[PDB]
Amino acid sequence: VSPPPPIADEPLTVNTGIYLIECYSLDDKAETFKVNAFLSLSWKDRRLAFDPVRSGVRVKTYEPEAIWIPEIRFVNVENARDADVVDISVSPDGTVQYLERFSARVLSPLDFRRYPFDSQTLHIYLIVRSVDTRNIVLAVDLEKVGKNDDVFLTGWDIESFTAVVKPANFALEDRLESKLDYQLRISRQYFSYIPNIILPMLFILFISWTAFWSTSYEANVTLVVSTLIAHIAANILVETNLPKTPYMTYTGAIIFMIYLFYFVAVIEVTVQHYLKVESQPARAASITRASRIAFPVVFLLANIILAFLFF
Amino acid sequence: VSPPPPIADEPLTVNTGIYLIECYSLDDKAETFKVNAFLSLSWKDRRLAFDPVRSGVRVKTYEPEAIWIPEIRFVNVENARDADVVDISVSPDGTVQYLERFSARVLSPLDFRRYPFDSQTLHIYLIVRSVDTRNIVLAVDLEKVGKNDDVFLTGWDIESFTAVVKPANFALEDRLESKLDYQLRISRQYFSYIPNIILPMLFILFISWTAFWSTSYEANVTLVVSTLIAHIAANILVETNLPKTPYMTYTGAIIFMIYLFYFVAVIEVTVQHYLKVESQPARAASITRASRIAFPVVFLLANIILAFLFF
Amino acid sequence: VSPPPPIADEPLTVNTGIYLIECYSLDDKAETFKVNAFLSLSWKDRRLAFDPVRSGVRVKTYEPEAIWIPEIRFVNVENARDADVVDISVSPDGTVQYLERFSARVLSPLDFRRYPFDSQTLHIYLIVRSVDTRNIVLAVDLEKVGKNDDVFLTGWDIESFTAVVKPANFALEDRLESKLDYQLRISRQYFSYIPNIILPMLFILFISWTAFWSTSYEANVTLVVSTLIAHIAANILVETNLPKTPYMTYTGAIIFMIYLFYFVAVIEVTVQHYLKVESQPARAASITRASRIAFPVVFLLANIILAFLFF
Amino acid sequence: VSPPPPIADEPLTVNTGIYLIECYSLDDKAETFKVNAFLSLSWKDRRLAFDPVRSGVRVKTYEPEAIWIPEIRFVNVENARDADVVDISVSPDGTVQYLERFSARVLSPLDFRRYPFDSQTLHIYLIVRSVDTRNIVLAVDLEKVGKNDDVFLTGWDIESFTAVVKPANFALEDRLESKLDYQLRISRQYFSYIPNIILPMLFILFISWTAFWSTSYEANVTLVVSTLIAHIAANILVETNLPKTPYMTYTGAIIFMIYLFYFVAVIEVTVQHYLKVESQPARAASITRASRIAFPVVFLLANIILAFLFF
Amino acid sequence: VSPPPPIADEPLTVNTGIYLIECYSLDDKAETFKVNAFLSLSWKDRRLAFDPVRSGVRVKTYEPEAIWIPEIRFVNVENARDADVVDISVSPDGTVQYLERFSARVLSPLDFRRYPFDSQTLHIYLIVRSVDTRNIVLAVDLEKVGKNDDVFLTGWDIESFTAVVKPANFALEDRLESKLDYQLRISRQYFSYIPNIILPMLFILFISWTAFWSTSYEANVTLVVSTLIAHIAANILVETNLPKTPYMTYTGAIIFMIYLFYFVAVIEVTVQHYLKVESQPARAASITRASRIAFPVVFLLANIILAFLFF
Ligand SMILES: [Cl-]
Ligand SMILES: [Cl-]
Ligand SMILES: [Cl-]
Ligand SMILES: [Cl-]
Ligand SMILES: [Cl-]
Ligand code: NA
Ligand code: NA
Ligand code: NA
Ligand code: NA
Ligand code: NA
Ligand code: NA
Repeated sequence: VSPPPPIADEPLTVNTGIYLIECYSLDDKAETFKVNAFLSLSWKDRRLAFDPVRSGVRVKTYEPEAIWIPEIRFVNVENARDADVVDISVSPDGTVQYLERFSARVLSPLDFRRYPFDSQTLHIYLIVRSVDTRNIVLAVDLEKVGKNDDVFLTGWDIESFTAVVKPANFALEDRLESKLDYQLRISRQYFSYIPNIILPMLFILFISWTAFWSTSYEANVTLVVSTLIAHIAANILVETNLPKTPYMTYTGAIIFMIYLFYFVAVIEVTVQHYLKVESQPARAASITRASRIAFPVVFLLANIILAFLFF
Repeated sequence: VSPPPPIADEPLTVNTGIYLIECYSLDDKAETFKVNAFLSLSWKDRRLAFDPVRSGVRVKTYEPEAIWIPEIRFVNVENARDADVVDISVSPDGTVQYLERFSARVLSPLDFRRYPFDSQTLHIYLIVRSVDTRNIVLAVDLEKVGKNDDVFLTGWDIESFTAVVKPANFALEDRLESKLDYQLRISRQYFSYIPNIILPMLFILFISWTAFWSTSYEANVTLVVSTLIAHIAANILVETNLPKTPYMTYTGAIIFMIYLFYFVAVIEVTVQHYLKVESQPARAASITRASRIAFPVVFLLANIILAFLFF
Repeated sequence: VSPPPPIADEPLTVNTGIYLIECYSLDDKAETFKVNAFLSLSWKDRRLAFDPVRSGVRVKTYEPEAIWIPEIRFVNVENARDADVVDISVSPDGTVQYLERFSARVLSPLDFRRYPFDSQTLHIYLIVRSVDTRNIVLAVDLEKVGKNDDVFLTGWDIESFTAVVKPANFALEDRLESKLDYQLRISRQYFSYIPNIILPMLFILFISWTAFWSTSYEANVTLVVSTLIAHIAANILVETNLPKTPYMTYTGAIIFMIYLFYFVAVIEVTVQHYLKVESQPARAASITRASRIAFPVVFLLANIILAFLFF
Repeated sequence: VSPPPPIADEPLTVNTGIYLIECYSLDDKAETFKVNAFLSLSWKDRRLAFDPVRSGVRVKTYEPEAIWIPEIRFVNVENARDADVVDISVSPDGTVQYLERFSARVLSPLDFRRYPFDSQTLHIYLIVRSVDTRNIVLAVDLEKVGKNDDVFLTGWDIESFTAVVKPANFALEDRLESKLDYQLRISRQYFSYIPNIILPMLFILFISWTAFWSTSYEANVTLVVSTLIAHIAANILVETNLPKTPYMTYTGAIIFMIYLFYFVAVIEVTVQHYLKVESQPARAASITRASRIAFPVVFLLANIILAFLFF
Repeated sequence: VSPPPPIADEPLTVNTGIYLIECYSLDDKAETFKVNAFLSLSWKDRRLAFDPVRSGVRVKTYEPEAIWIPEIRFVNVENARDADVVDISVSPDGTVQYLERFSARVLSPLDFRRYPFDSQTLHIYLIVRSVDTRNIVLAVDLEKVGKNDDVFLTGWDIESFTAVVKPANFALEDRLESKLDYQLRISRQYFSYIPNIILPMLFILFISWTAFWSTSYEANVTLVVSTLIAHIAANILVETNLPKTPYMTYTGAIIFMIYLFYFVAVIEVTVQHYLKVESQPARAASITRASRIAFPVVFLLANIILAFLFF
């Protein structure tokens, strides 16, 4: 229970694979997701080599404690993975085949710039630290990388699960570490956002614009202030499903812009009333008639500009 | 502590059974449920054969570490099950009878299309992977599949708990896997939705239609905008109890449609005021009188169409 | 470490007791409660008998691993109990006295029909499964059933903690099972519901009835619609503290009924305005004056009927 | 291992001490708090005595499994404490000095009568049960009772951490039990309640009283009903931070009383409008002018009475 | 497995290092954060010294149970850290190099005075208690203190991770204790607060000031009372993201001040209506015209004063 000795001076290659069984709990605010998968490991340990003829077997099954196993860890996990060894098999030439089933909570940053029309690349970083005896390097066995067809992540479409085959080798506390990047590509199912948030938010805004066909200040004040309050409710609802970002987001940009439209509508309603009281309704009529065209036109142009800047 | 040897070349059959003791925490948003049950396992291990005359006893009792036990796992769990072995009984021929009590979280997708008048089939998948010495296959002992009479899932009716007797045998990462599908059929108790959400939502909508018997624009604006805000509160309440779906739901369809009715009622109230101010009340009167019939009639027809498309 | 052998063919009687130390976290929505208690067990093991005059020792203290202990479990628990053995004492005749302190999360259905004036019977079901060597039956030692005087369940009065002395003996998966029912009787402290929910809800309803002393349609619309919105807020608040039931609760019935009163008040306010506009105020005056008496009278009678149907 | 034998017939005295390292998560609704502390224990075990000269050591260190250690438990904990033994030192006469660091979630009832100007005495109850061989009694070593200077409980001032030196000795399940009461005295930091809840609540109430300087019924209805809704929001906010109590609380009393003031203000606004419509404004003017003085005066007197009854 | 003996009388120096791998869950209300890191320890044990010439090995690898390891703990953790030993290496002179990967929930108070433009110094306190055989003192190996480049704390900028090299040596329960202070300096990303909370809050306040260009009391009452309610919603939203502090926060001060502006605006709207009704509109006009300048000017000056007092 020391590492396999090198024949010359070569690093020990540990072949890896991850096969996804379950994907769940993608938490946008926490920027975490839970995973249940198979982790497969393979390496050459000559001390375990045997003759098939003499032994009368083509495979040898060991218990984890009986042999040397590389200390493989995940970089971006909350706590160490919950793992259960499934099988350890040794071929006559000492080729070890290790299989474990694990569950882990993974930290992986999300880009919310295009929310809710966003795509993400979730990462699972595999790592191994070298020992004083020898250097350990990781490799990808593409034959053992995959996912169950039933793997579903509520509210998302799973595109692919692949591995960057070339490890990132680097020094950490005067020892070599070898890191692999497993990538889960997902795209958000934006469907439900349209009848639940986007269209209700547009309906209340268009309702505030009916004030441009009314001379009644008291009815106008009621129309614009009431719909503004409903917009505040939606702003609060949206920001509870999202983390605080150093950058602007598409939904955040639209929500912010709609406040400007409420603010300018209040100015218009105030200006209209003021002129009416001052016995200059001809003026007030010109501003109100212009507003009927200006507000939807500027709203459409501003949305085209925003969609262009974000997509 | 290697698998039982084959007399010829056949696979080792592991007979299974699940007996439900408790069902709790059906989380609609998470699409999970918690289960507390008996897991029974049975297989022949002739290496454990004994003479009752020599050993004195008619049945031998073993500790899990003393004998070979098949590595049975659940596919769709969050974490590995919490299990406590209740008994391991070995009969003279070598037939093992294994009993454990376990608790587990189960991932099982839910179809919300007909919510809150929906039924679900929850799944518990049992799996075993084959070893090199021999192939292991799962079977259902129907005599050991069941549920306690007191098993209750708050807000649901439990219909049945059965197993698909034919396992799904397939290759996974160059070894055989034998999978069993245990199905828990449940139907939602829709009762409470009627006095708590459906009737309050209808009352506020009918209250907005009183604007069709009023010429007072300022009272009308108050009626339609205030009831709209109450509808937004209900929309938010409903969407918090449900996950985001790539498809429309019945409740979601009705909630969305009721916005259209509020939006068209605002148009009517605006059109009515505009004509009144323009000294054309005869027109306004014709539109308002038509609206008194059109709004409830189109609401009833649209609901018949929706109920038909969903049920 | 096999069960004690029978002198004739009799079942092994395991005397039980539960002494409550702490009661906490009664979750109405989850229908669970947490418990911290002593579990006492007593049975005869003749293999462990000793001479009192020869040994000098009146009692012998064993470690759990040194002797046979019955596998006692709880039926209605989320997960297996967290237990710590306190003492194991053997008397000369071989009578074993076992004591453990445990904590567990218990599933126990609640009847919300009379909420918040409801009483509940929480259950803790003890169970033992018979072995092939012999049948194990449970009994209650009333001397070892009780609760600490300081045991408090926030928002509830603890009435009694008793056990149904006769076990439920039945066959489960071809073996005998012996089940005991420990009952914790509690009654809800309804006090706080009166100044926090009931009286505020009545105040807003009575405020809507001031519309029956007003001819101002615009003020009336404001009175009835605003108070209705406040009632919706209370409806939502109440239903968050309760699970969804396939029956009406007492509070649910009152909350539902108050909607009818708001709906009929809107009809009255509409009818009054319509007649006034139609130059028939004498009529409107008769309906409004009748409403001043009818609304409080029908509200009182409907509440007497509801209280009678529920209590 | 067995308890230390008595020289005569005396009970074994176990000297105790608790040194607080961290205090966190005081949950008002749950009436729990989390603690991280040192637990020190000391007792004489003659069997472990040694001569310093022939040993060459003035102190002897032991592993917990090597010697007898009293089974000390906490009464008012959710689950058994998470403990790690730090040191076990034996002096020549066999005086054992035990030290462990533990973490526990403690149940301790809170008196909310004077909230948010309340003080609490949190308890940590230490207990030991007697064995058949001998009686075990607890004592306090005041030299080993204390707290780290950095111990902070968010939202509270920590006054003292002391122990009631005389244990409560009593019989439980036919064995004697020795209980110690460790008391943590804390006082609530009421500061934030003034600008966040108290003053905003007073501002909206005073805003409703502007209706006593207005003859406009429509504006008055808007003033009193809108501010009432804001008061309902604060009532809901406050009751979410508190458990349901069988007794009234100070904040609860004020919140309830403010509803009466809203209810009576609506009566006044109604009475004023009714008289105005009946062509008796002289009367209405007398009631409104009286209300301008009566409402603030009765509000001040009622608050003096409440503060007196509660403090 | 006793501590290394001193050559003279010197304390044992344990060199420490923490290398951050993950930072997550900075909870403002709980004043906690979770950390995943490497903990490195180094000390001399002469009993483990060997000859490198005759051994042919430069380093010897040990299992934690095979050698003496100092009991290092964290002061400000909720529960004991979850640790996994990575490596133990011994140099020929007997210098031990210990490496573990751990995860822990850390308690560290936060200063909210300047929120959301605040910076924090999070602490991780390392501690060791001296043994009876010898005094243990901690030191910092700056070569083994650091953080992964990918370390991200959502909503924060990570400035530095350093250690105070001089330990705090002190007596605690009649033994020496050696404490090290590891400091993680972070600054809040205030960006999102501007379009989500600050600007919406300013827009509603400016909307209330349009009442200074209106003579309509009923419209004015609607403007000031409706926006006040929206301000209450924001006050509640902000105080849910923050703990209760015995001091004013910057945001808390602004939120409180904005209430005064609403309260004085209601006084103005009331005074204006009263004078008009009293047939003194010339006066009312002078107060309203002054208010148009006074309200924005006093708001700007008060904000300059507040920003100055807090920054
Ligand atoms: Cl890991
Ligand atoms: Cl499993
Ligand atoms: Cl159990
Ligand atoms: Cl304990
Ligand atoms: Cl620690
Ligand atoms: Na190994
Ligand atoms: Na086995
Ligand atoms: Na045993
Ligand atoms: Na011991
Ligand atoms: Na050690
Ligand atoms: Na109004």
